[PDB]
Amino acid sequence: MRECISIHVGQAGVQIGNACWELYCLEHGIQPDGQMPSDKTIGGGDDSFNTFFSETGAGKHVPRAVFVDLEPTVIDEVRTGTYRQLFHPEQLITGKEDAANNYARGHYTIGKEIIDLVLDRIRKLADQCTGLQGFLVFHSFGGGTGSGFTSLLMERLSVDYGKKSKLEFSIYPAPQVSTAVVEPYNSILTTHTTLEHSDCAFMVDNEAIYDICRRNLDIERPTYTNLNRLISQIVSSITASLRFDGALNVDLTEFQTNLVPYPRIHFPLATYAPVISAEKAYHEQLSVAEITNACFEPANQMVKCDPRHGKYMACCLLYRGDVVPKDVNAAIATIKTKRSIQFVDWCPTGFKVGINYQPPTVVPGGDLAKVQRAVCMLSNTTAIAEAWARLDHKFDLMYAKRAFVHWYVGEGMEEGEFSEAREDMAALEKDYEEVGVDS
Amino acid sequence: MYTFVVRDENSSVYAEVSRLLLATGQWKRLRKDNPRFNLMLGERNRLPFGRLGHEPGLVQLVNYYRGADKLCRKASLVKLIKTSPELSCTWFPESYVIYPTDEREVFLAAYNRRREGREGNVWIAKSSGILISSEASELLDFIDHVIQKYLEKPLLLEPGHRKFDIRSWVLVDHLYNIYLYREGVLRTSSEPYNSANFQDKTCHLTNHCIQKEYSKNYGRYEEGNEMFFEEFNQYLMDALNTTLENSILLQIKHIIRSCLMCIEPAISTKHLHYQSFQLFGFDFMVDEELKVWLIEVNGAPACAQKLYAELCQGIVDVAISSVFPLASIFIKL
Amino acid sequence: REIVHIQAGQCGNQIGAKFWEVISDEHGIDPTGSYHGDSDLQLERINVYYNEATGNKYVPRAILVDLEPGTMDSVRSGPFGQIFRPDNFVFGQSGAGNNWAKGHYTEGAELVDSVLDVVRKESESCDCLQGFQLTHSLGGGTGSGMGTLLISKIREEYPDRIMNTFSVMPSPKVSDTVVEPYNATLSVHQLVENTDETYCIDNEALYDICFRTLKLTTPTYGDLNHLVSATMSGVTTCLRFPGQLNADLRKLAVNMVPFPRLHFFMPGFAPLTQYRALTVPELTQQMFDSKNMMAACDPRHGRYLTVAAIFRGRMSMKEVDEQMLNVQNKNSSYFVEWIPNNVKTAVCDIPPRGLKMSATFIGNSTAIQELFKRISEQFTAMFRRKAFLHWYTGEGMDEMEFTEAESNMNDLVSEYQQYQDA
Amino acid sequence: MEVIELNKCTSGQSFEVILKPPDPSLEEIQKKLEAAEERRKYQEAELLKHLAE
Ligand SMILES: Nc1nc2c(ncn2[C@@H]2O[C@H](COP(=O)(O)OP(=O)(O)OP(=O)(O)O)[C@@H](O)[C@H]2O)c(=O)[nH]1
Ligand SMILES: Nc1ncnc2c1ncn2[C@@H]1O[C@H](COP(=O)(O)OP(=O)(O)CP(=O)(O)O)[C@@H](O)[C@H]1O
Ligand SMILES: COc1ccc2c(c1N)C(=O)O[C@@H]2[C@H]1c2c(cc3c(c2OC)OCO3)CCN1C
Ligand SMILES: Nc1nc2c(ncn2[C@@H]2O[C@H](COP(=O)(O)OP(=O)(O)O)[C@@H](O)[C@H]2O)c(=O)[nH]1
Ligand SMILES: [Ca+2]
Ligand SMILES: [Mg+2]
Ligand SMILES: [Mg+2]
Ligand SMILES: [Mg+2]
Repeated sequence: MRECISIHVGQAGVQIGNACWELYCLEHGIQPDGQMPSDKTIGGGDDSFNTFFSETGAGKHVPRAVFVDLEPTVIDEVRTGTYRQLFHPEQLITGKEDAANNYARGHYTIGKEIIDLVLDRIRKLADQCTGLQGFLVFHSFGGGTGSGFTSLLMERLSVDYGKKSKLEFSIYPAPQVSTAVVEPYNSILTTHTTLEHSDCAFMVDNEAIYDICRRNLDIERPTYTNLNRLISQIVSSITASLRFDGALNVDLTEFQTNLVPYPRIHFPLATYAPVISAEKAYHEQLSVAEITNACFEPANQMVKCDPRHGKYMACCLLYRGDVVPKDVNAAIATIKTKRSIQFVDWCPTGFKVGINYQPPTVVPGGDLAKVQRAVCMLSNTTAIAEAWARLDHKFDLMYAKRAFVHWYVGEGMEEGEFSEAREDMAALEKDYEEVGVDS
Repeated sequence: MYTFVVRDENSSVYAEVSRLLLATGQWKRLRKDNPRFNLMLGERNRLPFGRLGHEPGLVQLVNYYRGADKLCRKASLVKLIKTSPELSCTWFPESYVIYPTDEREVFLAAYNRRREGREGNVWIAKSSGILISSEASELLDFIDHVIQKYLEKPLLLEPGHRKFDIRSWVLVDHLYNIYLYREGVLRTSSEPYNSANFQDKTCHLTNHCIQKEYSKNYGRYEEGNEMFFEEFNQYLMDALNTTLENSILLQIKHIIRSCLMCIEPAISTKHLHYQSFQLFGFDFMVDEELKVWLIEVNGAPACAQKLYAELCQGIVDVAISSVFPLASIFIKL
Repeated sequence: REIVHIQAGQCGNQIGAKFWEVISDEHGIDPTGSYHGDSDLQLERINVYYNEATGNKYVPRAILVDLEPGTMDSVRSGPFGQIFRPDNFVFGQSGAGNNWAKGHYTEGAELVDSVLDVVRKESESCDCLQGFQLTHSLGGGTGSGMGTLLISKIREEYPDRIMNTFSVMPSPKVSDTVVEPYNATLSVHQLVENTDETYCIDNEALYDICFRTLKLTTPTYGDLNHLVSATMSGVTTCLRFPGQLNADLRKLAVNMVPFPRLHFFMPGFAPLTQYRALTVPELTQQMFDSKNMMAACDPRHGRYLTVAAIFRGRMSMKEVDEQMLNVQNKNSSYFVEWIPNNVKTAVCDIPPRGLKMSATFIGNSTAIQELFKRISEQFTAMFRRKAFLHWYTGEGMDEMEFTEAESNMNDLVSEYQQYQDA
Repeated sequence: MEVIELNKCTSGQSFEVILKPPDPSLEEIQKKLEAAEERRKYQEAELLKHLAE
């Protein structure tokens, strides 16, 4: 058994982490006090769930997680929340004043003063691991801390844990969901500095989550709680293979091996179905064919884009619930005849399928209804480059006038890093075009 | 108030659509780079579909179907018909793609079979610069494109003993309804068809630009070498004892519906974050047996002078105002 | 996230007094500093503006400054006079005689160290000082001259803190002396360099609103100050109450100021003050209307660089988005297109006293140049003849300093016009 | 339409279906951070020099 350490940076990372660990505990039968009745190996063990939870002599199951934020208001809710007993204080790390939506402020100014403390709190979790696989890093693109400090942490993690894999869950900025004006700057700056340090990053566009909450959950004005509980369902589907017995995506390395043939193009698109409102009185349960077909609907993707006009490099189907391989192949065959599924020439036109019999778990009193089967599709599509194009264009509009640049230079950043980061994104956009477009 | 932007100043059709939108008093034009638009009249090349449909509170409509190039490129149209099971095909001339994958060997195989079989072996080469010849060696040496059987037996109008082609305008709205403008046009060659001189490309090429330049009896039979349906129908009745509808329009409607429905799953914006529509220009040939042949599909077509008003008004009513209501001339296929 | 409040001069202290009266009511603090509220939202961020004393007493983190005692005796006798920390009254006896030189160079210089001593004591008891806010006028002597001297000395001692001002611009319609354009031009020079955010409160706009909209034939300073305190309460709601996004003065500046010198904001408020609550469409239309701007500038004469909008009360947040998106989507020509999504909207459940809902507007518009053009013209009309200069040369100033301040303000105007054509 | 590598356990099963065959060092990081600090120091020294004037 090999351990995984989760790291949550900034407000978005912290609150999403709260939703994930709440869900993990429900899925593994762990109470808010940390106790786990079904666990018969008291104070130890090397079961599948032990990759995310350590065990104390008193029977408490403690997450292998670190929460870091440059100001304390968000992490103070964890310290006094429903799961206050779950984490111990060393795991919860807070500063006094945030990065004010400024990558340079979180990366250079404030990051330099707290980076060593974070690494040491991390080193203490690593010292408890017989075999550490790597890290799962949750953060926003747009936040000063989520962008600026995460990029610093990722650099140092590569220095202190070179052989270890690092995966990202990144929140892509959407104006519908409380964005700052400079978030395009922070997004490009942090993607440039983090690119060579991340093996596989799952981008979640808040626009997509927002619309799924309005459209499928019939929530007029989705809150962060609504958004995060939905995000945690997708995150749980992605990490379930690390926490339960299985044979697909059993270690972090397998994610890169199965989803990322070329290192720079390490942003798989996630699609989830079904999302059903809990307030919906009468509901008809969807089939394996129907939820699999929904994986090719843009309206169910974590990032809005059109895969029909890109090329696939890898596709993974992760089912949870009453699903048997027979029904999956039947649905796949049908969808092949009706959908535009173009793979790149140098890759097999295939699907790696994973089935976990336990149906998805839903937070009691939440917005999601219990369903008998669900699926998360991870596909590496060149179509996701549309999100880079949108972002790069907003960057271009402001940077042409140097709008707001003085805030970053004032924190010690050189203006050259803007063009350097942008040039890297231009190369990234070109890499996607070479891979998936025909002359 | 609805808002729109213009990104193709060289579009004659949408310059009139733009003009009409202002006259309604409920549409306001924006700068070409303002993202807060409801309607985009986009550029022909590299239209940024990836930036559409991400503006909160705005329903956004664009006048081009992403992926429709598959149909509107001569090379890709040939591949689309061959590799599409819904097309496989009796109304598209035998065509081959030849690079300067390639189909050289496959093209010559059929070419040789026709040669020994005594059948007419005249082909025409073209690209997205036209050569008509019966010697394969001359065709390939000119490319160094698509090679396509040259219809040697075209229906010739009388008097004049002259060639022609038919242009049909087809509008596809955001719901993927297929609307055929009930007014077409024939581009007529003013030179008598000479089947023994492919060197002179004036009685063989139907383009209005070629007739207006090289043709010396240009405009003799009809104004601007353009004959409209009312006249063409009357001619078919007088000369052939049939109607335009029965002899030709049934086939045109079939061909239009086959092409657009074939590619619908790939370009439909039914469940997309933005919506699309597009005006297409279908070009057909008619042979002496009154069989209709598809020649090409143009994705940014111009309109006949006397038809701009009616058609462009039809675009606003069917394609635009259907998504943005304000305060039939089409045949629904 | 503690803020230190400073109010200087007559205008500064009278407007400052009303501010503390209004927000003390919203937060449930009585004139004696005792909390008697009925909602935990009132105390969640109460520390941003108040200190806690023994007995659950709340004391404003406010410093009262003036070069004559008159106006501050009034404050101490006002309704909430007893709520201020007695040690935080800092005053002299000579006054500044509506003379920037006296506030900035002679009379004020004698008193500034005492003020910094009180500022230092307030800052040292802050868990993490957010920044400073100053209320003052630009047309007088103490608020204008000594007020900007204070800002310069606060920046020297706290160079990494945010400096925010509510600055009342003079107008001939509501004038005390003819040298107000001199004092205002000298002050704007200071503000352009040493503040991060300045709310331009134009007394010409306050008068027009009272006379034309509120139908007050004879507006008094009290009437003008009613509009200022409602505006101040509005543009500080996002600092004082819990919201979906936790926002402070530095995040405001980062999102509102695309270029360092262009940090002068036009405030607006609706409804202008009836028992009929307004609909969300009405609040949105009025808060963008020129007649609701606190700076006498026509927004249609320029373009918005950035906008912040705060909605207070129980309303449809969905309907708020629909109407805010409606304003930008139907008036796109007045928003610069090279700053995507430069209009941010916020909502606060707690409404201001006497209203079931309200809207506060904060605009960084290039039209604000009309305000500085106006002041520049009045300045030049006198300066070309050196009229009234002896009041200033008699305090050690020479004409060159006036020429520099004028040039710097005309440069500011050229900067706004530069981005209005971007 | 081949199915390969079918693995079954009590908690589920996985398989593959084929439809068609085919860094900076710690020192350098510290310099970056310290270089940014010096630039912030120089800018503040200029401000204080300007204020001293
Ligand atoms: N989905 C989701 N997005 C969030 C959440 N919280 C913040 N965001 C998004 O994150 C972006 C802002 O980043 P934050 O995480 O709030 O900022 P930060 O990392 O704390 O850094 P600071 O600037 O120092 O506060 C915006 O685009 C928000 O929409 C959340 O809980 N869920
Ligand atoms: N297989 C064929 N048989 C007979 N004539 C043909 C033919 N292929 C092409 N032509 C003639 O060549 C002319 C132009 O061929 P082409 O497909 O390139 O149109 P074009 O693209 O050059 C201008 P347009 O957009 O109006 O069609 C047609 O008008 C037709 O008269
Ligand atoms: C131009 O866009 C923006 C404007 C303002 C803000 C942001 C923004 N993107 C932003 O993210 O932080 C601020 C902040 C804010 C608002 C209003 C306030 C205020 C604020 O901060 C303390 O103080 C005085 O009234 C509105 C939005 N809110 C979250
Ligand atoms: N809005 C408002 N303006 C004022 C008030 N008092 C003075 N002013 C204006 O401020 C300027 C005079 O400055 P003042 O504050 O009285 O002088 P100071 O005491 O030296 O700072 C003139 O432009 C007045 O119109 C007030 O209570 N409210
Ligand atoms: Ca155990
Ligand atoms: Mg934060
Ligand atoms: Mg054509
Ligand atoms: Mg006075």
